[PDB]
Amino acid sequence: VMKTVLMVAEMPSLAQSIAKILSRGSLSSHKGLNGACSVHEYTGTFAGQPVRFKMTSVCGHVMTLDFLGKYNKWDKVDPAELFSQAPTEKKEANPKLNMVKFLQVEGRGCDYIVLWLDCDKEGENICFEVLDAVLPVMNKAHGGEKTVFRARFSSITDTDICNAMACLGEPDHNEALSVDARQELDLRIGCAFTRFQTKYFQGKYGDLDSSLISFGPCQTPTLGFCVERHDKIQSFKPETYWVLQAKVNTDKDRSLLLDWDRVRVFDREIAQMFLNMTKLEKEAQVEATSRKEKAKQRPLALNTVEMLRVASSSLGMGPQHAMQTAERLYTQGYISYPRTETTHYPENFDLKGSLRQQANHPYWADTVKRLLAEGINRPRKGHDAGDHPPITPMKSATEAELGGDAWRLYEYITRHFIATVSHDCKYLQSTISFRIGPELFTCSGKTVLSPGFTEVMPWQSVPLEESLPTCQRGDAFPVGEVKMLEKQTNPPDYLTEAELITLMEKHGIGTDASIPVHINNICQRNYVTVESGRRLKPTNLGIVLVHGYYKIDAELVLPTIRSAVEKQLNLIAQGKADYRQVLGHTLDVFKRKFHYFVDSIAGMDELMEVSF
Amino acid sequence: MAQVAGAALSQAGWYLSDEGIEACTSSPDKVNVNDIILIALNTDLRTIGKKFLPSDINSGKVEKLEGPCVLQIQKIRNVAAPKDNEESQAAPRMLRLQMTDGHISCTAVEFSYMSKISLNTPPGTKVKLSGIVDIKNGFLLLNDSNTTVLGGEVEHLIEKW
RNA sequence: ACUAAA
Ligand SMILES: [Mn+2]
Ligand SMILES: [Mn+2]
Repeated sequence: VMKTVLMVAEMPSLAQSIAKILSRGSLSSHKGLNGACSVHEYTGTFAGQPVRFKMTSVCGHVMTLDFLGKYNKWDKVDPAELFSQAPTEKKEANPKLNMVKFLQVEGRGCDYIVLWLDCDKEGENICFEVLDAVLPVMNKAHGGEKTVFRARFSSITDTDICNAMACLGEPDHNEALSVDARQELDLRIGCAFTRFQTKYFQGKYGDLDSSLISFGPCQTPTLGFCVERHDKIQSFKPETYWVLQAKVNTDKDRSLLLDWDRVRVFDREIAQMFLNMTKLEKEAQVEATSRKEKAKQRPLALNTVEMLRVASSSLGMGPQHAMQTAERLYTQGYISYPRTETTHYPENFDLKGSLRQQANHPYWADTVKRLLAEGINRPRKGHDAGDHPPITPMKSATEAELGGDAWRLYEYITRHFIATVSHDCKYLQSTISFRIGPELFTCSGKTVLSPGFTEVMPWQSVPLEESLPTCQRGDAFPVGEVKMLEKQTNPPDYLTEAELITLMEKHGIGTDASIPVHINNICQRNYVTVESGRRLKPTNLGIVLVHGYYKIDAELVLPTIRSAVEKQLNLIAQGKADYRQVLGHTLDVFKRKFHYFVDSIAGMDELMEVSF
Repeated sequence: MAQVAGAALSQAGWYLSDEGIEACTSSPDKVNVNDIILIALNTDLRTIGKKFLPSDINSGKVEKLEGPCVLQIQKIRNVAAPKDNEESQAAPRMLRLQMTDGHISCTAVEFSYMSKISLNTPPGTKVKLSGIVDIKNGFLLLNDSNTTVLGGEVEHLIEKW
């Protein structure tokens, strides 16, 4: 009779990967209960004794928080009662997979448990959830002996996994408490508000009988960004301005467009004076000549924010569609995990191998083959926030195989990987300064020397320009014509989906996976409508809500509130505060907000009445 | 007697109107020019001062202005930036000074970068001009070589928020 | 029906 050790992973693909590693190619695979999960069995050594290893996976959160009993039927509970009186419980997630039963039957005879879950807050929460599931069935073990384990990993290479098995740690309770508090707050504050608003506005205005008005600490600020942009667009008064341009002819039909050093002057009389003090002269002198070699930096590693931002700007894709296509590519086995914050390649990575698989594609065969002969350049050091390695290809594909919208995403990802292991562009900058009367003019121009990573990413190419003539100080060039140009300051445009993602990440609103969902939710509720080249336009209903929130209480729509509450919840994670004191205090400050909202709800009625 | 005071003010470039300012400060042993400029510096040049600038600076007829003269600033505007955002790094700074002698208004333009004058200068300070200065299209052309700020406050508030 | 996050 040999002892057994049970391991849990966060997703079956990672389970299979860590099973293939660390077992030297020996596995016994079974599918038990649910069809998604699997059990991998093998033998080995642990704590100095022979042991059998059973390792399986749990698909995401086992359980989720929801209200208990009657306090979920909308017509029989007061919304204001949701803050403190309504109890909560962690019921289940995706009930069709009996995850609790599967874990119980799997850990029937296990003596140790090692958690291979992700190194993040949600990973810790799922760790404690599975742990609570499994302890009631485990063996009683012994006295002063340590049984629960946790492993820390960020890459799926052989050496890293073996090291992570060599050194083991312990979980922490404070992070799990922090995420539990976060879940409870986001449930109550937002369920109460949505229930009140939907019950109120449906019964007073008829055009929104079947619609749903929703509030939350993640989508309301997202709507607020677009409403602020619309306010700036509609509150803009254009100005008129004058720019003075000179054309200089050097040799025969060679004409150079000079640029004014003072780029713009906003006064008619001033522009007229400068024109009158320049137009008469027919001669020019050169003052300064410059020739400086500069470089264009290669792109960093690819994370999900960058992938969505480029897919929504160049590929004409939505965020949710892009992530669904990425997930399909990942589950087929062509892209490594498509939800990461990490932009730094692990030190022990097979960079050479992954670049070799692309050597037989006609699109970039020449560049890849050359790059392996002269050596690979080191990738740029970025941010390594644990989690999973950056998005990189794993297998060779041809357009006939993937086809359609799936192929366009594959090309950009695999062009990013080749670019990040290539050389920087080296372009020469030339400037010549002129003097036509008591004014200073300048001309620019760029010529490329080594294209570098421009070859695999054509759209980031230095534009082709002629070659500023080689002229030294004291050379004389006749002037052809000088004249003004009446220009007007253009007004900005509506926010693009690419720009919004930057604003979400800058203010800490949403995670790597909730960003696509929040953008889609505000589209489904008819708050915003997508139009033209992926531009978000506030709908008449959306404008009233955000404008109404400013009059009532601004810090329900202000972006900075989300970062503030996260800071307080982080204090629990460090252990320097208490779970109930922080949760209770934050509930109290928001509870009085609902009362001030309900008794002063007439503020939005004035704005809604005109627009319905 | 104030003949010496009149000669001193004429030489220095201050052009006070009459003996009203003389009678304003009639303290004993207080007939000194070097500290009679002190009170006039804060005193409103709109209220006090004579008319010796030409009649048609803005007409464009005149070309060059001679002699050192003290004048008062009224409004400051950055003509290289839009009104919505006064500050802007997209264009080099360029100021359109509005200047006065007490009765006649004039407009001056900054060419070269000046460290003494900025947007935050008090709306009532005094600047002294030395040497020959150029007038183009009725506008003064001020450079770093012919400007001397003298400070002073004329109890004009900010009137902005 | 809701909020959020794997
Ligand atoms: Mn995860
Ligand atoms: Mn994440």
